[PDB]
Amino acid sequence: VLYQDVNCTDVSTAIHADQLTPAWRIYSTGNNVFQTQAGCLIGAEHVDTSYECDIPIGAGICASYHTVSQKSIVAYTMSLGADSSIAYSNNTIA
Amino acid sequence: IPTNFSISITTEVMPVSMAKTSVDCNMYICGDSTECANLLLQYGSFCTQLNRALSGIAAEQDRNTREVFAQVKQMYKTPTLKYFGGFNFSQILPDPLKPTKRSFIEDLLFNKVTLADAGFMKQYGECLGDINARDLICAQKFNGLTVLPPLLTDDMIAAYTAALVSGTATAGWTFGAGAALQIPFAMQMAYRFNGIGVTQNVLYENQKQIANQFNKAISQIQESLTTTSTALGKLQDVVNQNAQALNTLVKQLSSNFGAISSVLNDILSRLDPPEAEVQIDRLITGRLQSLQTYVTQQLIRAAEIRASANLAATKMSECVLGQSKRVDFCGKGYHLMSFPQAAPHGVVFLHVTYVPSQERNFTTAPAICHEGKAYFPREGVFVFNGTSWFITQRNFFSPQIITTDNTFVSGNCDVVIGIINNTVYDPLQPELDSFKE
Amino acid sequence: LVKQLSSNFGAISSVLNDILSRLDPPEAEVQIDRLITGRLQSLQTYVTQQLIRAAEIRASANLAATKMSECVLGQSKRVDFCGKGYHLMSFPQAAPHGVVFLHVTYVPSQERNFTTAPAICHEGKAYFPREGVFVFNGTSWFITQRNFFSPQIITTDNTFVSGNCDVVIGIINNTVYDPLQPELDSFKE
Repeated sequence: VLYQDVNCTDVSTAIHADQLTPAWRIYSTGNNVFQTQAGCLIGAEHVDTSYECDIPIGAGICASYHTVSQKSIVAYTMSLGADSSIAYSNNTIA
Repeated sequence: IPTNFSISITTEVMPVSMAKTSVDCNMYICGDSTECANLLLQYGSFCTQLNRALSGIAAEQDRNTREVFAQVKQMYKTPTLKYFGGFNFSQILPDPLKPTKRSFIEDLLFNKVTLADAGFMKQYGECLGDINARDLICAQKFNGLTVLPPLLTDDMIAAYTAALVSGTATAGWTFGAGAALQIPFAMQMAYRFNGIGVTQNVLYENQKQIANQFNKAISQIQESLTTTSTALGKLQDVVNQNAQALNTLVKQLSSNFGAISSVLNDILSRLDPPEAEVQIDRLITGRLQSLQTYVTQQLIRAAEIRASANLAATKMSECVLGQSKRVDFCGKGYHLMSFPQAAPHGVVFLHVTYVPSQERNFTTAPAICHEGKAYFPREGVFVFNGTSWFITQRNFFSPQIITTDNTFVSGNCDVVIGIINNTVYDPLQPELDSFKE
Repeated sequence: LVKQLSSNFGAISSVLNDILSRLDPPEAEVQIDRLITGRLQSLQTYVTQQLIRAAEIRASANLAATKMSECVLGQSKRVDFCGKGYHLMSFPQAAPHGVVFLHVTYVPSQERNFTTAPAICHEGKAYFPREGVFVFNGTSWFITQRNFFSPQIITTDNTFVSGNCDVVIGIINNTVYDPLQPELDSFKE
């Protein structure tokens, strides 16, 4: 779920107390993640890795479908780019 | 022929992104009346098509931002010296001791246009704050107008800008081609000057003067960014247009479109439900027309911002990733260098242009007939002749003697209009005379 | 557009020939006018969206025509405009409602570290390099090109005369070669 603009605190209470208008019959909640414009990404684990942005969400937190232990949706920091080792030198020519 | 140069640095601000707005028609149309939704659902997908269009606009803005900023493959680390060949690159790269991860110029840019019409931020509803400092707070309003944060955060934009500046200063003009050919900044400036037409003599023999002029131009840019005026206002005009659009939408929300009252939950307590249905339908039609006008204006503004972002991306690919011979495209005179800088919903380029000065008039000659055959100049196009004396360059004086290596053989002297009789020099005859005799 | 066609706009029904034979002609004229107004609004919205899409497609077509005129019809020195690196070639291909180009770009290969050489003073005069500015030197040995290695002997035909040696910072003392002196010494002597 990607609830656009909420605190992800009243939505959980509305789901657990049947106060939300979209009421899916077959639906559960096991873990919520909160970032800048999170969306209450129920179903994905906030992994501290850095993978390429596959499904752009917003505020620099994309989603994808990788292996955790196994296949599950994760959240990363878009992996802006691979680090380099190009060091300046006044006597080196490539 | 100019005798002295003047290294100048001009600025150019171009918006690449706008406010990612998202208006929920569930709260805008039929605010709190539960009976209003029964008539609102009678129309159809008017609340779905507009949301799809707004999502498409947001995706287009994100794609334009990514195509403008994210252009390199690897993230080159910023150097720690920041002093290459005399050119002081301070206030351009992120300082390792400064608390913020942005640059001084970036901070000065973010401290001028980020006013965002102070006093009208409470019109829409967003979630300000960051996840790291746990200061994220969501704010909503009854009008339903929301603004979605962009995909690339300001930190990522600053990192991309730092990587671009590092790839421009270090590794030469190759980080855009597909490799990283490390080269000192001196030879890089030598090639930059050679691409214009000026030899490496002016670059190497006057490196200290060029470095001093570059530092002076950087200081002047810093002083202009500290205290400024109505200039540097494209991003401000974009923000003002967005704020005016939002204000007009809010005003049209609370407007009577030929009914009893413009406020809901009031006509139901004074009129019959079948009689109030007509007024409800009229209000819904007026609100839908206002929202359609807003969506059309947003589409037009998004097309304009997309065109500006494509132009800015082309300018970054032509001026920053290399040396383009485009006339009056990157800066004012000869491009010779470029440095991009981050900006809120836009890019600010720093074109280090080349402007000659101190011009002096001199006599010239189209050709020179030494012994019946003419000698047109090969490299130096300006035949600087006091009285048929030398041959020089086009953008710099560079007094050099005329030899057989700078001129080639041609026909007779009766074919060029303005032939001047003079003697050409050759290092072969005196050398042979000194060797034999 | 089709869904808005078969949709009501605040009337009795959204299907014709139904509101006619259920009320009076004057009473049905109001519903007919409402339906016509709704259809006109939907068609105007469709026409505006089509105008916007046509403007976007015209801009994209102008960009593609410029790319074809600059990359296919010749060799442009643009940076990251035709392909990724150096353009060097272009081949257009037909596509449904579009053009697919085949930019045969030039990508460099594995690199190697060398030593720089801003200038070389042979007998008091510095010899700055020619168009090829990358002066490959193990220990002040040769001079090369900028993209390919192409090891070449440092001669007087690849450099020109300049001022003294105390004007350029980082100049490396080395000797220059000229093909005239050995030939003259072999012929005369």
